[PDB]
Amino acid sequence: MEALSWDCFALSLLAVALGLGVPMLHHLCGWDLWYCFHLCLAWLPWRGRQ
Repeated sequence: MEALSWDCFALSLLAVALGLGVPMLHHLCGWDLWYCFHLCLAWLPWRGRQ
């Protein structure tokens, strides 16, 4: 498990969970403009970039 270490896996997961959850939940208890863009962007058929 050299290339794929667990110690680095866990910490890596928290970075994504909190990194994405922070802004995802921030909208719940923190109204902002980003929510507007994310709203329409999420409704889109295929978000991302052309």
